[PDB]
Amino acid sequence: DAIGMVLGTEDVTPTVFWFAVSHGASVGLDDLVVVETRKPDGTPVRFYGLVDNVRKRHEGVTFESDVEDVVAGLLPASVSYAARVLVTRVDPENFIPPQPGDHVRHAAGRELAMALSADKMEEAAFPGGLLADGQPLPLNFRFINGESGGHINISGISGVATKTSYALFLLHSIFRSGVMDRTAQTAGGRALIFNVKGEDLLFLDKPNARMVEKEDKVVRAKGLSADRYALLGLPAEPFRDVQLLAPPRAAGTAIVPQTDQRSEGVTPFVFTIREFCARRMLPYVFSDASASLNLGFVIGNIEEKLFRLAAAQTGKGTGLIVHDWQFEDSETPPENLDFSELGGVNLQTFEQLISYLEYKLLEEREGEGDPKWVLKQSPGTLRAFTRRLRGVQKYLSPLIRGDLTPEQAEGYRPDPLRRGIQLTVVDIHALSAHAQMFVVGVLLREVFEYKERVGRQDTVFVVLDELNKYAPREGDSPIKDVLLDIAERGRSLGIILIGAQQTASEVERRIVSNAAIRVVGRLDLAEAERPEYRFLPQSFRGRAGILQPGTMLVSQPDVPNPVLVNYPFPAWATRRDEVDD
Amino acid sequence: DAIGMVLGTEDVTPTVFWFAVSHGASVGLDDLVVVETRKPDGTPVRFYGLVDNVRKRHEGVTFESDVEDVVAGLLPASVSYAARVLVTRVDPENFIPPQPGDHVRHAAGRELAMALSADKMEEAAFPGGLLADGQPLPLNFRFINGESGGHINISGISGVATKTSYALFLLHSIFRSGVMDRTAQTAGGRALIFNVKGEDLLFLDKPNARMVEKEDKVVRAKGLSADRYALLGLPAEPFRDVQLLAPPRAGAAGTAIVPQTDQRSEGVTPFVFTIREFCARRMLPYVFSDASASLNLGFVIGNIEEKLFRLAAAQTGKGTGLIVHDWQFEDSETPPENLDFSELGGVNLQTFEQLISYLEYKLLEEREGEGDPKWVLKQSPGTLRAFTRRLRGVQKYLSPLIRGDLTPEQAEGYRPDPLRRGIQLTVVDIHALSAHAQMFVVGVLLREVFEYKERVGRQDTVFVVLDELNKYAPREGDSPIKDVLLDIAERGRSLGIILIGAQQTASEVERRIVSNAAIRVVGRLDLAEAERPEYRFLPQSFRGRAGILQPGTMLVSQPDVPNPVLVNYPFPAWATRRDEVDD
Repeated sequence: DAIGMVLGTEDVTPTVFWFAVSHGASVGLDDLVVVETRKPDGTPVRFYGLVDNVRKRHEGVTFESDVEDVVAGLLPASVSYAARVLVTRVDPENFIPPQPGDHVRHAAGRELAMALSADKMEEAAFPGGLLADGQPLPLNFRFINGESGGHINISGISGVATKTSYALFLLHSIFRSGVMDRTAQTAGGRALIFNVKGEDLLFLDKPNARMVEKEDKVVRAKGLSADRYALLGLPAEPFRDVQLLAPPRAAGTAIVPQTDQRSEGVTPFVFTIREFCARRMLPYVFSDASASLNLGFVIGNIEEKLFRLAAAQTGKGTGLIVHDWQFEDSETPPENLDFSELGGVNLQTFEQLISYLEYKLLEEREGEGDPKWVLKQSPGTLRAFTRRLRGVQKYLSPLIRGDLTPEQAEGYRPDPLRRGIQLTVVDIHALSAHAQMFVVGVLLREVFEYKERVGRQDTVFVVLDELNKYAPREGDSPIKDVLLDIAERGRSLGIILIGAQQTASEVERRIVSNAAIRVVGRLDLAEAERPEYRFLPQSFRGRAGILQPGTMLVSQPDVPNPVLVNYPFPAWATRRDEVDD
Repeated sequence: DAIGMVLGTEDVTPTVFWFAVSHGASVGLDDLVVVETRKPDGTPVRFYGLVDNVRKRHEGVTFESDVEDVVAGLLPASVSYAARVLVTRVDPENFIPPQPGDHVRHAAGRELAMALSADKMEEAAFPGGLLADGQPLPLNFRFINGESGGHINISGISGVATKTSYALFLLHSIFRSGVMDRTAQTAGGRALIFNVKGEDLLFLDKPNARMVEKEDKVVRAKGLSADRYALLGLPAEPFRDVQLLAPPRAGAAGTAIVPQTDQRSEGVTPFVFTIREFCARRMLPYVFSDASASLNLGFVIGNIEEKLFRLAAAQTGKGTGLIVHDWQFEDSETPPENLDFSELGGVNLQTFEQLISYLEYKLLEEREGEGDPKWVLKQSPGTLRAFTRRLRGVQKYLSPLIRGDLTPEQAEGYRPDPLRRGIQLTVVDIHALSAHAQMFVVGVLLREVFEYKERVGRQDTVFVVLDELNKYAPREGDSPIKDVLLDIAERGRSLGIILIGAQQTASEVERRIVSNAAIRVVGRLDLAEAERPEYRFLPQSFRGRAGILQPGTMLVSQPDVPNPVLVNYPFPAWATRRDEVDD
C-alpha cells in the first residue's frame, strides 16, 4: 500500500504538494491519492488529493548529449519519477503542510469514498462512470433531480466526443440503479429524447449484439474482474418501456410513419388544427431567433383569437370552423372546402388556416382588415407575420391536420407522459429545421404546462443535443424561452434537462449556468480557456484536447475538481446493424 | 508558549513577513499570530497578523531521488517549517519591519481581541462563530443593524455550502446573546423568513434531536472545554416565539380555510390576501414578476393601480370584496349566473378571475372595444392585451391567495402580518406555491413591512432572511420585487430593515444590493467565481483554500477587521427536518 513519499525538494503546502513515486509503482495523471501525516501533537491528519501533474527527469545529468551514455549506465544518474497532488479534502480541517517523507497511497476503499465526498451523497449516489481501475464514480442524484442541484450539461467536439452516448448511459444509470426510489425515501422517472442523428436513437429497444464482444475486449485489456456494467452494479439490458413516434409520411386519409429501416413498433404522431389553436401552439411556428422583427404583439393577438375561436367550437371534428370567411376575390377556391351544416367553413389544412389569417388581417374590409384581429398593427408587420407563415406552411402542413377524424386524432397525439411509458423517442430527422423547432417547442411546452398544473409528480428528463441551435447565446425565440423556463424553474417543477453542445460559449448563459452537473468530452483547443470552461483547471486543458472517445471529465458540486471517467458500451442498439433476430 | 521566530531568509516588511515554526508547534493556515519587536530606543511595537501561506521543505537534500534514503536517516537533511504572516494590525502603528529572531506567538485572549479589532466593538461585539478550533469570533452588531453598517450577504455553492444554517445561527446569536440590549444602551428583534425548501424551516420551534450527539462528537474530537453553544455564550435551545404561515389548500370554491402544510399540521396558520386589501394596498405591480425580459407596462400598471386604489377608498362597506356598479355583459363571455349583486345594483367581485374579467371589460370591451377612456389612457391596444394576458396567465396560481369571499373577521385573522405583537420569528411557507405566486407573496410582504416602517418609523429591527437572491434581484433585470429589495438595501439601515441574503454567486446579483452589505460571508466557492470581481475582498491566498472548504466552514468578512476570518459554528439547536424533531 505504498505509492510514494512526500517530497521535500518542492514546497509542501496544504493545498498543493509533490511526492516521489516509489519504484515499481505507476502514477497516472488523474489518480486519486491519500496521504496521512502526524501533527507535532501526535494527532493524525489525512489529505485527500488528485494528481494534476506527473513528470520524469534525470537528476544528475550535466548535459542532454550524455543521455545515450546515461541510459546505458556508463554515466552516473538517477531517473526521478514525481507527481503533484491537488488537495480536495482534509478529514480534520487543519491547513498545515504534510511532512516530507510521509507515505502516499492510492485511495481504494473508504479512502476513495472520502475523496469523492460520497459521505455527502449518502443514499443519493449512483454510478456516473468508471474510475481508472474499475472503481465506480458516485454521482449525487440530489443535484440532478432538483432537490439541491439543477440539470446536466455535456460539452465536447461533436463527432469525436461521445456526448449522446454518455447521456443515454446516465439515463440507464438513473433508471436501473434504484437511486430514484432511494432519494424518494413520484419515485419514478420518465425521459423524452429526440432522434435527429439518423436512426441511431430508434433501436434502443433491442439488445446490442456487439456489446458483449466489444466489452470483453476492453475487459481483457484493462484486466477488469467482471463486465464493466457488473462493476457499476447495473444490468446490461435495453430500455424497458419505449415509445417511438415518427412524422406521418406524405391527399390520403390513411396514415403510416416516415421511417424506413425500422418499420415495426413505430407510431405516427400528428397535431390537429383544433389542438393547434386550443393549446396556443402558434408562437412555436416562429423559430427564427437569430435576428428578426418584433412580432410578439401580432403573435399574441392572433394566438388569443385562435384560442377563443377554438373554445367556441362546439363540433366534434378536428378542424376549425369559422363563419366570417367570404371570398369576394380570394385566390382560394370554394371547392375542396369542408363547409359546416351551418354555412361555416371548416378548416382542414394548415394552408387554409393561413389563408383565413391572411383574409382577416389583409383582405377583410377592402384591405384594412378586421379591427378585432388587427389591433392597430402596421400593414408591414402584418404582412411579415403572414409571409413567414406562408414560408413554413409546406413543411409544417403534414404535421398539422384538420381533416383527420376524432378517433385518429386521440390515437396519434404525441404524449411524452403516456402511462406505462418510460422513454419517449420522437423521430424528427426527416423534418426540416422549421418542423424540428416546431415539434420540439410544442412538446417541451406541453410538458412544462402539465407540470405547472398538476405538480412535480414524476421527474421528467429531457435529452437534447445541439443546444446552441435551440438556445443561441444572443438570439431570442419561443423555443429558447421554454428552455429558459425549464432551466430556471425545472428543479422545483420536476423537469430536468440533459443538454449537450459542442461549446458552452455558444449557448444562452442562463441555460448553462443552471446545470449542476457539467461533463466535458474532448474539448477544442481554443474553447478550453474560454470563460465558460473555468471549472476545468489549467492542468486539465492540454489533456482535454486529446481525450479519447468514451472518456469524459465530470464535475459536480460535492467534489471540487473534475474527475476523469469511462463508461461501458451501450447495452442497447444504436444502429440498425446491431439487432439480432 | 512561543510558536516561532521571524525569519531572515525571506524579507521582513511591516505588512508581510515570514517566521520559522519552532519544533513541537503546529501552525495552521488561518491562524492568528502576534509578534513584538523593539525599536532602537527600546519602545515596543506589536504586529497582529494572520497566516496566509505555510510550507515545509527539505533544506539540505541535493537530489530529489535521495528522498527515500534521506527519510531513512542515511543522508543528512532537516525539515523546514515556515509560515507567512499577513499583518492586519500594528498596535503602535509604527510601520517598521519586525526584526528577524523576534518571537511569534498565537494570539492570546487580549491579543486576540486586538487582532480582531474587538476594542472597536466596545459592547456591540456578539458571537459570530468559533475560530481556529478555539475562541468565539466577535461580530460588530453596529454594522448589521445599520448604526454604522448595512446588511449581511452570504455566498457559496448551494447544496454544499451551509448558507441557510449560518443565517439561522446568526439570528440565534443576535436574539440570544443580548447584543440587542447592549447596542441599545426601540431595541428589539424581529425576523421574517420564507420556507422555499420542502418544509425544512417549518420546525424551528422544535429542539434538534441529534444536535447533542453531533455537538458531543465534535467536543470529543477537538477536546473543547465545553459545548460550542456554551463556548459562544448562547443557549442551546430553538426560536422561542414562532409564527408559521401557509397558503390555503382547496382554495377554489371552498369557504373553509385549511393550510397546505403536510408534514406539520399543528401550530400552522393559513394566510390569505383580500381583494379590497389587494386594491387598497396597491398589490397589482407585484403580480408582474417576470423582469427577465419585459414590455413597458409601467404606465398601464400604474394607471390601473391608482384606479383600483380609488375604487377601494370609495367602498362604503366593511366587506372584503370590491363593489363595482359600471360592469355590464352585453356580449362579453362572462356568465353572471354565479355572481354576487349589491343592494344598489353593484357587482361585488369575490374572486381573482372576476377582478381580471372586470379589468378586461373596462380595458377591452367597455365601448365597442375602445374601452373606458379614463381606464385606458391612450395606451396601444397591444399593450393593453399584454397586461390583460399576463393576468389571465397567472390567474389560476394567485386565485387561491387572493380571496374576496371571506368575511371581515375571517380575513383579519388570516392576513399575514410579520410585525404581529408577541411574535419574534415569522416563517411563511412558499414551497407549495408556483414561482409566480412565490414572487408575488415575497414582494407584497416585503413592501408592506417596508411601507409600514416608513410611516411609523424604526421601532423594531426586522431581519429579512432570503435565499436565492439571484432569482429575486437579478443583475440586469428590472422588476418590482427587485425594487423593494433595492429600497431595503439602500434605505433599510436608517429604516431598521436588515437583509440577511444568500446567493450562490454575487456575480448573478444586482450590484447595488451586494454592494450595500457590510458583512460578507463565503462558504465553499466555485472554482471560477473566486477570480471574479465580486469576490475581490478575498485575497488571492484564500482562493485555492476556498475551493475545498467543508460544509459548516465559512469565511466572514466585516469592516472592522481587514482580512476575512475562517470560522465554524455549532450544529442547529433547532429542527431542520421532520426526523430531527425531539418529543
